[PDB]
Amino acid sequence: AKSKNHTAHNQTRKAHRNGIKKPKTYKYPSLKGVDPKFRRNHKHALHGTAKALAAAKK
Amino acid sequence: GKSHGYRSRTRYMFQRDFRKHGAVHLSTYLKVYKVGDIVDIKANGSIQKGMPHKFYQGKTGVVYNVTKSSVGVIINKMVGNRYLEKRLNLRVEHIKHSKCRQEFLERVKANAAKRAEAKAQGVAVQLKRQPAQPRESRIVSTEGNVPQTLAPVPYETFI
Amino acid sequence: VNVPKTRKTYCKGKTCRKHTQHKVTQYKAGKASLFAQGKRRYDRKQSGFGGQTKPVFHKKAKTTKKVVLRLECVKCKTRAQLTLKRCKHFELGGEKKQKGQAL
Amino acid sequence: ARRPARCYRYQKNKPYPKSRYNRAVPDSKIRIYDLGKKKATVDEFPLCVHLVSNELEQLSSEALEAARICANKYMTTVSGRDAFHLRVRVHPFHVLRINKMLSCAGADRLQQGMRGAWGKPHGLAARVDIGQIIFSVRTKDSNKDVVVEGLRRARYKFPGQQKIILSKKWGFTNLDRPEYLKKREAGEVKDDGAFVKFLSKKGSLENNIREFPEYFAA
RNA sequence: GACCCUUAAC
RNA sequence: CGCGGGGUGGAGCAGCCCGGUAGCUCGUCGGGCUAGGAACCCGAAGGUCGUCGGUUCAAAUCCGGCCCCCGCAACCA
RNA sequence: GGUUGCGGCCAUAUCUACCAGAAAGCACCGUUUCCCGUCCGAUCAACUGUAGUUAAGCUGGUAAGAGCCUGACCGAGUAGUGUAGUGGGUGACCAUACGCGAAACUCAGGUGCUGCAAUCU
RNA sequence: AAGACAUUGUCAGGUGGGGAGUUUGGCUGGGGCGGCACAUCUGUUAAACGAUAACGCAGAUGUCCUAAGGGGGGCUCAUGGAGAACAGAAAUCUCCAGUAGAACAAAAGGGUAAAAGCCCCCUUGAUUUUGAUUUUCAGUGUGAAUACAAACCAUGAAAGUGUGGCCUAUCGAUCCUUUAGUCCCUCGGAAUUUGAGGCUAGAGGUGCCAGAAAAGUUACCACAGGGAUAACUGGCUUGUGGCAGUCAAGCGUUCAUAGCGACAUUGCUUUUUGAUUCUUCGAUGUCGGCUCUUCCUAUCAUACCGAAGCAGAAUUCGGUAAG
RNA sequence: UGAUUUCUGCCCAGUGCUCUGAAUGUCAAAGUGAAGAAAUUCAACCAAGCGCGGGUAAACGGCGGGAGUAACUAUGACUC
RNA sequence: CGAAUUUGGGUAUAGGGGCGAAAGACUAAUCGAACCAUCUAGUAGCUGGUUCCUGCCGAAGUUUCCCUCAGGAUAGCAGAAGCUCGUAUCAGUUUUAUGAGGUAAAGCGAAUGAUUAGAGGUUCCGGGGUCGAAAUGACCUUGACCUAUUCUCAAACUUUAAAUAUGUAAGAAGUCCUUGUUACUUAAUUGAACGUGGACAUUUGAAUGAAGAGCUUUUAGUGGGCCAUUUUUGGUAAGCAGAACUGGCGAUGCGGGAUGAACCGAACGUAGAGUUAAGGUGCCGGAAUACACGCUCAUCAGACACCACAAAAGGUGUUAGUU
Repeated sequence: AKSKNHTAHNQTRKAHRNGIKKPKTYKYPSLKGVDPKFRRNHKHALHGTAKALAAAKK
Repeated sequence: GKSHGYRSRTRYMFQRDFRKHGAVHLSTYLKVYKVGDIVDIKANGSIQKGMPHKFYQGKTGVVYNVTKSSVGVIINKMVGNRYLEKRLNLRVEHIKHSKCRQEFLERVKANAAKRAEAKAQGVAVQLKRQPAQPRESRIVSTEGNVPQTLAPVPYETFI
Repeated sequence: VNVPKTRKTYCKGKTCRKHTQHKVTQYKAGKASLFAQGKRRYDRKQSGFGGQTKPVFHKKAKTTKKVVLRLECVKCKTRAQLTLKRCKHFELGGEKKQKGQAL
Repeated sequence: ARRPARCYRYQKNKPYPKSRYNRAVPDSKIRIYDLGKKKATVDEFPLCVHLVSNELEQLSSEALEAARICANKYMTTVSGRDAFHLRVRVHPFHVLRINKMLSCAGADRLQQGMRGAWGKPHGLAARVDIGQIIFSVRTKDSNKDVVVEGLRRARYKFPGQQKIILSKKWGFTNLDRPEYLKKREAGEVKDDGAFVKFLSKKGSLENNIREFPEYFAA
């Protein structure tokens, strides 16, 4: 017995019930996937700023 | 059987152009992309490395990573009932700066400039854009412009 | 396909750690040892009454195997393996391809 | 025999031309498309009568041949073979397919039903639109009744409704009658084989003087 | 060792 | 209207352990035997290999179309 | 404004055939000892600033030029099409309402523009 | 009589449908046969984002390549025009013209001209380590692989480029075996040397391709079900079947239409057969005949009539008409 | 197989069945053959069997095509 | 119907066993493997059933994988429980700006591929002749060498190219300083990234709305679908098979289409009044046998979308109109 093969009928309606919300955005995205050379250097630069800031507001 | 390869249904999408084949003009390699820049994706069919998938043709995203020849682009893709964050490693030939983005930045500076001029005198500059408004009343003079009367034409063959 | 008998490639031997020359040989699967644990367990399971106790494959579909090149570094004797694509004809004897010759 | 024209009258499928993906198609029933005094000149036949369609449909090559032979034979027998020029302005380019059902015995035992029902070519048709000319006749003004009657006779060979409409252009030209004469009084129109060439204001003037000499020579 | 045949046409 | 093989001189077979630009037998022809036939002996000719289109390492053998010789399956309500 | 070198957009720049080019500038160019690959100092390499060559390259002009580009109430609100009716029509299809709106065609106009560093009576 | 043979006991090969147990894919316009739409790739269907079905259409894959990979350099291709002593339509050789009309392993589509094509030189980046990403997607696996990082390299003057093939296909889990990886860890009463077992990365393969180890027959048959699905009627359809019409080239002795009627073309009918699968598989008794009633008309006969190639007879065509 | 009568043709290639024994053919336990330490590969007119050879159809069973040819045609005794 | 006869009693053979002059026959109404008990409440993706009320919310027949196709797992759709604030950083929408697309249309005197006709010359093999190779010979025929036209086309053609649909942006995580940091990067305080201090609430940088945002856990059912309009494939077609978007039916009553899952109208707590929708208003039947202008007479009139059909072709029947 043959059945129905495929239809996207009702699929858009289902996807809109509690649906298509955009992904929540953040300040400070994850530094994964960015260049390690930039990541390694960024770690040193952020460290110095925290030390530099701490000295200023001692 | 069915066929769904990486570049299926890309015959005209990835076609180069009419009288625009061959080597790419070098200004595309002179453009600079920073993290946060809004870029468009238009795949160049001559350059086969760092090629976006056909889904991403015409998609506009944000740069998150800058490598030797490529930029990481974040693109929101609709998967089912929600958008998923996709990360594209695209060579520069397949992207260009969004022009609307650059236009809005000029508005940001123009809005700040207009605020500076108005703040000198307080004239309620109203930076906010407005929709096209319904027309105000006007008077149409007839001198030299006498109305010319029109009628429906009769039917005729013209063959 | 035709693969040379020597191949300068990266060696990880804690002494080279660089590109050095290798001798190139085909991999041979080695004789299945009696007294390997799987055979010891299998021989135990096959003993006595019950028949065949494990599956026996019959639905063979590949007409080709993958050729594995074993590489011995000529510097530090550290051996290495790499696998090639499926090929119906493999030769290590490198008879170079000549371009502009008549038949 | 041939399956009735009612089965292919209307435009249901996309244009299906003979091609490298078809590569095996029956020949068209109509091979001749120019009749009467075809070698004539545009000044010889000032009157044009059009047989036009009022339906978006398909005409088989067989109906085109029947209408053509009928229209030609009446004009020749009434007014002479070389007193007119008739040109059928549609060519059958769409091939019609048939899913050959068996009229043998034990048909359902090996018919497979609608499985693999993609049909084989068995005919050719021309896809015409509302207001598209099927037949055009070039003739003299004193032969209007004769060539209108020939197209009336040929209307019976086509399905659907057709209009016999008089052209306001001289012969097979694109210019109206009185627009043709002014272009003809000047040396702007030169007789080609059966059609004519036109003097254009553009191009190299050296060529435009070598031809159309009467236009420049006063 | 092998070796078949022979004009209708005075 | 499905699945398979095959098509090379007048006739029957050789390119099927991927290639001698086509060979071997019968038939035919010429000569010789014999007082002519036959049988026998000595020589010769005969097909660009069903047709069309594909790699261009002598490609057409092996690939894809149409025709022809056929063969098997054509059932259970 | 000419020219050279490096460019950007990549024919408004291309193509055909003629006409013109002062100074500046390729090279008419000339040579093979040297670095440099071959049958060939033709290309390529190197060496010179010569009789003084604008013949060619190149640039510009021309042509009811081909092409290309720009524009148009030119075709044309046409083709097409989003939405609508218990509109019409046996049907095929069509008309109408609220919107969007081509391409051919025709007619004009246009013969690259321009950045950086030099150089030039 | 027979004899350390036989026999008996144990183990080990052979034989063994006599017997036992089990199995004997899926999709599918019913199932079978056929095919593969079962893992894939190109173009189209596909309705200009993406997705998108049918046993839709036109095709392709399980390979091939130490170069057909990498780098660099030099050079232009197909094809037409222009000559020659045996040189011719095809051997060269030389100029022209030539946007690619060539070639690039294959299918197809893209892409590529001082190259991605063709020739030359040097090479193995088709290498190490392990992460991030894209496509199918559950955002799992597999296959491809896009961009980097940390090494080692190749090439090039250098910028750079190179982590296989110009891009889109070209493929494989658990368990077991085996190989490679400083005797690294363990063999648990303590040791030493064999053996075995571990950790990391490959191979050996599952094509029904996320991967069972598998022959039939049943007309002696069984069970759970299915109108999710065939074999009647009925319904939609009407290709085919049957029956009409329009046009009028022609036939009918010199006349289309008395009677016909090609090429076309419009229909009607469901007294054919297909197509479909809607109803019925907790069952609607199936072929034919016999019997019997009624209905239809597309009239064979009988009533009246029109027409004729109706001079009579006999026919033929048509009308009203199913009494 | 199926009274009697008259007969019972050809085929042992295949599948069986059966008969045979040169084994630079295959070949199980046991047994016999290297060296430190042993658990641990072999060879062997290696047993039968299988392979090799023969018989057997009143065993199972099987038992062909193409083309040409007779002086009217047709056919084909004949012929490849 | 005198025997291979019929038959009583005794006896023997017992279930994968017996017995069989053979039918899978017979073996206590059981036989293609008896009967009895037990294992055993055997397993069942299959059929049937599944017990009170009201209230609120409220589906799916779709994705991927599976010897998967009448089943599962997974995701989706749904419920429940909530958890983190005194104006929610959002939206099945528009606008503005900016992209992307190869469909419709168009085009083919534009490439590719088709395709109808006529317009010059030229023995570069062959079809033929005034004259006989008569030398490139006062001719036409494939054109074996040439451009200007011309009719008609394409799902797997295309320069062009819509409509609809579609990506992004329209700011407080935003904008304007000689570095503040770094081991990255640069020739270089050059940049890159992230920062400290400074300048910006009724306009916080379009419109409209926002019904509270955002977030988590867990779990049910479902995983047979079907029907309009429009686009669309196979098919002659189908109340046929298969896709796209949407709306529906399934899950839904109500008014209308007589009647009907889907059409039109409108979605539903219990009542009342008033208006309506769609559809109607001669009578059935509530509502004008109203008003107004025409047209039609049928010895088969016509009479309302889906929808329950009719065509080509004809008619001095009738009406209007064009020449």
